[PDB]
Amino acid sequence: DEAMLYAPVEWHDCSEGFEDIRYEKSTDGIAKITINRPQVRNAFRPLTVKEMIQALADARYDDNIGVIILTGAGDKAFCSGGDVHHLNVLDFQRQIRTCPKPVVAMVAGYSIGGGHVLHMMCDLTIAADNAIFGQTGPKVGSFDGGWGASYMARIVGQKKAREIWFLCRQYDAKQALDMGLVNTVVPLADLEKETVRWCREMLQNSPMALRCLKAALNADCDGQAGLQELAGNATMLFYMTEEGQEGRNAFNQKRQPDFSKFKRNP
Amino acid sequence: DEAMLYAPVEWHDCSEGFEDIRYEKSTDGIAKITINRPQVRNAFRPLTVKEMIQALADARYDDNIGVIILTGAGDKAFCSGGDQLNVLDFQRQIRTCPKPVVAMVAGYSIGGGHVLHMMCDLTIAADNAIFGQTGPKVGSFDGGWGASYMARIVGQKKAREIWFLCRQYDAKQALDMGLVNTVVPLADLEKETVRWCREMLQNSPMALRCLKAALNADCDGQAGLQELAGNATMLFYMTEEGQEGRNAFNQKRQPDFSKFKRNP
Amino acid sequence: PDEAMLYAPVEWHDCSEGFEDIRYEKSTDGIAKITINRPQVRNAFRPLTVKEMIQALADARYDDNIGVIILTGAGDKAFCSGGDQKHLNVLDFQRQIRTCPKPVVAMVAGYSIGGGHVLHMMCDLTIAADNAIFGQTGPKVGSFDGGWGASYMARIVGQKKAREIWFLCRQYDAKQALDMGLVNTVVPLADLEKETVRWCREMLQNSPMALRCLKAALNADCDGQAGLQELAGNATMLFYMTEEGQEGRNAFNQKRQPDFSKFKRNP
Amino acid sequence: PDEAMLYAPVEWHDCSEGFEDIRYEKSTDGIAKITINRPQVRNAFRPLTVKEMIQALADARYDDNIGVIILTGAGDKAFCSGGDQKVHLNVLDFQRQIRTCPKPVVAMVAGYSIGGGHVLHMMCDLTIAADNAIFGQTGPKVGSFDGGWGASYMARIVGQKKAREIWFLCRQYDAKQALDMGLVNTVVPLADLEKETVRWCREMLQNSPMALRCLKAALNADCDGQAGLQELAGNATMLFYMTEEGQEGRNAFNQKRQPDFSKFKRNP
Amino acid sequence: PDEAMLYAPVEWHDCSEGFEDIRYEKSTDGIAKITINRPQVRNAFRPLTVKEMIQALADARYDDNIGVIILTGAGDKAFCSGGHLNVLDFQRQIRTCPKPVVAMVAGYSIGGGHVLHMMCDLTIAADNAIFGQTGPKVGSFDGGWGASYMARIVGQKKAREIWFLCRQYDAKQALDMGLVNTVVPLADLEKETVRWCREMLQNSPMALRCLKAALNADCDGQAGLQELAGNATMLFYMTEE
Amino acid sequence: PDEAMLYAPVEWHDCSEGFEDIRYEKSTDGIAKITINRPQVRNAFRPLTVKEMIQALADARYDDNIGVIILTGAGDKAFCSGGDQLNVLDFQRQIRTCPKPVVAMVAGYSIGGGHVLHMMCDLTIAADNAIFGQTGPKVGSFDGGWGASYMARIVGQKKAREIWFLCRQYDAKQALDMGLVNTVVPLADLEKETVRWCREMLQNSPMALRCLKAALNADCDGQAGLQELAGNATMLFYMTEEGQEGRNAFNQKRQPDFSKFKRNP
Ligand SMILES: [Cl-]
Ligand SMILES: [Cl-]
Ligand SMILES: [Cl-]
Ligand SMILES: [Cl-]
Ligand SMILES: [Cl-]
Repeated sequence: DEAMLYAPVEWHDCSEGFEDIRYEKSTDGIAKITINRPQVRNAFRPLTVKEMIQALADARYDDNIGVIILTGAGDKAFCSGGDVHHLNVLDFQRQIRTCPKPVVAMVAGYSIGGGHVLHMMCDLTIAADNAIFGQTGPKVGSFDGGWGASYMARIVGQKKAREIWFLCRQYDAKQALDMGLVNTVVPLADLEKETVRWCREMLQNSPMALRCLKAALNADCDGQAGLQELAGNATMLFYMTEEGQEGRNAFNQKRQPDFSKFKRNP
Repeated sequence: DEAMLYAPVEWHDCSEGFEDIRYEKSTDGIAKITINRPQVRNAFRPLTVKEMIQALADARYDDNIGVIILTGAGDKAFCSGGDQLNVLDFQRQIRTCPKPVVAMVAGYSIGGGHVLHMMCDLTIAADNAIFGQTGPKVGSFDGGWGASYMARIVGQKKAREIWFLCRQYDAKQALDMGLVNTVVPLADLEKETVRWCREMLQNSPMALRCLKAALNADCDGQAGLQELAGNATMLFYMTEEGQEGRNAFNQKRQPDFSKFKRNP
Repeated sequence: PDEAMLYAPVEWHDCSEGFEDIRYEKSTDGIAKITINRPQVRNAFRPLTVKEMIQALADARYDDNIGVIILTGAGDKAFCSGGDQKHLNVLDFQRQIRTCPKPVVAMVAGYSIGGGHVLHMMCDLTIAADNAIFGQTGPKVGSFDGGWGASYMARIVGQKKAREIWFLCRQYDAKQALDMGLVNTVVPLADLEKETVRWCREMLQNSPMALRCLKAALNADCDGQAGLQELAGNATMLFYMTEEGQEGRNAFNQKRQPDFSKFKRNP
Repeated sequence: PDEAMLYAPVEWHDCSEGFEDIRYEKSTDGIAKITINRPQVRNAFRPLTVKEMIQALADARYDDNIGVIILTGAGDKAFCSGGDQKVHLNVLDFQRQIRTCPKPVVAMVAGYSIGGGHVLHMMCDLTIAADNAIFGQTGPKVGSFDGGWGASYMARIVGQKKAREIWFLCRQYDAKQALDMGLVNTVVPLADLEKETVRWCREMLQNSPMALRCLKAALNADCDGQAGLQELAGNATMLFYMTEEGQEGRNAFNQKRQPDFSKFKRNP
Repeated sequence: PDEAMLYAPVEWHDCSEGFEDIRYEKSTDGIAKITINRPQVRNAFRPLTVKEMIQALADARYDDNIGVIILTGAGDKAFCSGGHLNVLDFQRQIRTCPKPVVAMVAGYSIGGGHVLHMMCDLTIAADNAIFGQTGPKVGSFDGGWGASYMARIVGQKKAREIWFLCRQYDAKQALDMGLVNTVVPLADLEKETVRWCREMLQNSPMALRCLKAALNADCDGQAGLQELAGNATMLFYMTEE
Repeated sequence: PDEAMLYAPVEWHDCSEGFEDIRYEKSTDGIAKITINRPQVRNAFRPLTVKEMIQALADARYDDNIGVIILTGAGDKAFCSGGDQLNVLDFQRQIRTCPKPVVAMVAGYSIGGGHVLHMMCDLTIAADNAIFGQTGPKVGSFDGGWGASYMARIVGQKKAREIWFLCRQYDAKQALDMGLVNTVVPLADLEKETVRWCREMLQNSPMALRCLKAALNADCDGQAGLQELAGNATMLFYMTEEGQEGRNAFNQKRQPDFSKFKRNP
């Protein structure tokens, strides 16, 4: 029901100690990480990355948080790229990837360079009608050949991925939507309103199912590292079953686990 | 020529012994498996899956059948999912079937029913078709082909949206994201599906099975290699060099491969 | 588990009714044994043999009292010498062994050759008698198995040995097979079933759910999305056995919207 | 966007000497153009054509003045209509050569790109299509198939549903259909085909050639398993040689001493 | 190089401040050693132990004086006998650490403790080392790197045997199946381990990280590509272009 | 395969014309031998050497009388000690996609780039004096391509990391025990045994061998492997009736008619 989904959002500030970002949590379980350097179009420097890593780790471990929003301060930029070590954004990438909660990129204005890869790493992207996308690597002597390349191809296909990287053009919201680069385009004024609705729709669903599916979708891409995530959830599920608990109920008691009492399914 | 492609279809019933499905065969080589529980929007129960497996196995082994259509009875549902895990076997069976399998979708293709249409090689959708998953809404998920293979169809952003929110999508939305192959008016659903089937029936069945195996091989690792190499082995038996081994068994001697060219 | 239990006698009960080419037996303690029974032709399989093995394996899969399957050949001279020299449904049998959620053990005496060699490789484990002989013959007789027979063989013995085995088609004795990691152990011929049964019993003492998940996980390193289907399929099954997994179905029995808000959102 | 420079006239120099089936030209600003020149048979390739295209592509690859390659067909009616029916599977070698070419390869498509000719445009990094371009496979209609990059890689472009449709039915698709499914990068009026193609080439020419080759290798690496890793790691090895730490090994030869890596930072 | 250098005494400096479950030490010549220090429970890890190992490993990663990490257990009887699920984080961290990590194994490496040694790039085993999984025996499993990556070490037949039966394997059995890199007498365990570390320390650290990433890339799909391309990007920055 | 045939003398014919760095020879019974001929520098390759090996291998590939290729070094002391102190990557691809078995015949040193070359060969026959290992990290270099990943598919991940990270040397027995080479023979019998192995493969179906080589590469090479494997499937298809119906329908004017062919399960 739209009334619930479009209800006002009550944000509580958790930004204490952060210089480059704001970090907020809603009552209903949304964490928002906001890059707060609009003076440089929300470009990240190594400190920014360190803070985002801290905030994301906090959101991950907070049982009241079910969904994370990543965004930039103001209306003009999500993140315009690189401005605690030089390439620690790779760590942040892996952390978004393996976060068992959906991460949503909320994009107004520029999502460019390293900043473009960040939105792609997020599970979903909600774009304002003023959003601008693209890579800049080859123009400025750099490249992201990791998830920035391969994973981009799993989103827009190999022809578009080569075009995006090789020419380093800019793409508006409609172009991004048509190639499947973003999930939806909404008027700028409604950007948070629609993003929050999408978040709430996910919050109504099973968090265990979401994490299993996220791991399964990563598993199509990440080889054994994906298997680690998917199997890791299987192991966790197993512990919540009787057969899984029989080991712990037994083996502590130096006796012996007895699995004979369990069905051997087809 | 359209007159051939849009010619009437002569269906013969082969439904004997089936409770949940109809199974029919056309003269020109199309097998049609129809989920027949419209009273529950064509949801499958385990018996339904067992029968579909039987019908598909039959269609696979019938040398007169070149293409299979999977569909639901009536206009309101293709399949609305599991009834409120042998469907995994049915999935693998659709996957490794050496003949093209076409999902013919009217109304709802939802949940386990949505995965079934995705598993089919092609999907022909009526303008009233509705698509989506429900797993996370009802405490379940398909993290197998229902996730990874979905991503190979619509891309990772859309796949995550479809699974994480569990919304419904109409025919046009499905077409735009590449989830279905075409959208036709409901009244023409079988007419157009049959035309697509006939177009494939005019082509080389060996070529089709090799290509199907090759396309699965981009997804299914060694299991895909088993399919692809399996066809290679079959092709090899149909060649002179491949027959020299068997003929050497007959003539009570050693095979002699020296008489064969060693190509670049 | 104590040797007295592991080496206790075995009581096979016949379930071979209607089978021409195979014997099919089940033990009280949960072992199913499928025995190719054409020792006159060194246990070569013909299409009927494959059809019967498929039936027996499907039966063992669906029997909740069965935890482990043994695949073997009648007599001491051959496990299986390949396809009958006198269509390709053995590929179906391969996929069936692969996706069987219970451990399948190849018990090999004498020849495991050609299609018969691929069969033992497909099995999760191989217990070999000291008289066992292994190898491929494809290139010698105008054929090949480039599926699991090639790729999966490489995942067992490595790419150099896999190329040697296929390209030359030599034979390898039990010790050579053991040294290259092709079989799990070598035992005297007289103790073949005794030791095989012990290995089966050791697995039977363990969690069947853990075994199926691990089997699926190990296949997943090889079988791309087909492996993900197996692994995720177990995850789905596990999920149904949890409270959160049941809430969906209970919201149906009790006629209400599901409420997942009452569940923890773990890290 | 300096359209003045992106739409400046192109100065082509002929390098076709000794070629029977193709034209081969190079521009002053670094574009090589390989043109299949058999328009009487809709630019179908025979084995000689493939051999010549392989030679021309190898030349373009080794020419440091060349940054981008255009692959196209003579005239307006066909890019390439496939293998010559009236006649070597050496087109597979050409495929692998396009794939591993460390420079962007651009398919410039007018009229028919069909069969083997359709796979060729797909192998190219980008495809610029005229509004009259026609696409599709024919394998299953004429007892053949491309189950290699023609299948798997097609799927990485248009998705698995469309890939199966394209192969199983062997229909033809017009430029707009190709664009909508992501099969080509852009559709332009026929009269502007080379003008726009050259603009795209020049935009790439303005960028770092090392970055382009690394990215091309990285994108292939999502598809080509260890063969992809060979390309990607190969560029890493090349980059390493251009660094001080990479040169210390070679210099420890020149000054006759053991290499000393202790003087280098051990980064996180 | 020369054995006198490789077998020279090792000067350890303690960096264990604030740790309850582990010792953490650094040598002058660039080796960091993380020691699980719960020998009473055969060096089993609890969640705190994992948290501390994660901290120590992050520290070693960011210390430019450190070229190689040793992971080991206190005493002679156990490397680690096994076990919220934060050990998965530790696994990824060992995996993506751009410096070689060496498991130095005395006595038991079992269960989760067995997976940890496998995750390390190399394993130096004492003649008394014992290896194996226990998952299926105690209602658990590691179907991630504990399964697939194990297969990439010992082959699919042995990996299935190890997991399905959950037996124990002695040092010689582990060596024969390629599970460990070498077996040395217990009394020489650290001496030989330190030698292996010093041999790596003599080599190019950039080469080592690129190779480690390349070897992971054969296993880890796009995550492996991220590591490998990441190094390429880093190299690119060090060039004129 | 009776030993008298397998151990019969080998009649080599020289085809080295125009080569500076290599010898290239062919036997009557279908073996091509490429020999790196710079024993003064332990058979290290320089770019010219690679160019010549590429030419010789391309020739062997296109010679229908050749079924198997031996790659080796002149003398007894070295197979190849690596790059001379990047076209070798092309030579690697070329060994990889050569539809005929390539056998590394290794005496003495196979080191660095020279160690990767033996690994790329389908099989390796090693003399009891053979020495193996990488040197990259010692001399500021690395091979992170097939030199890494494919090495792991041979000896496993633990041994691969050891070989690369430490850059030690390994003798024949160590190489055999880790599965790095296929067999170790006395130095004096190196060619005798290598030729036997070649002859054993020469007795087998060359189509089967190329399909299997492609299938084994396919476990490693993603879509590039699929290209090889499907390429053979396409070739096989052309040799069948159903495959020829397309071509026969063009050269007879008509539409192809596939209805007359069975639709197998
Ligand atoms: Cl010609
Ligand atoms: Cl604690
Ligand atoms: Cl405490
Ligand atoms: Cl392996
Ligand atoms: Cl791979």
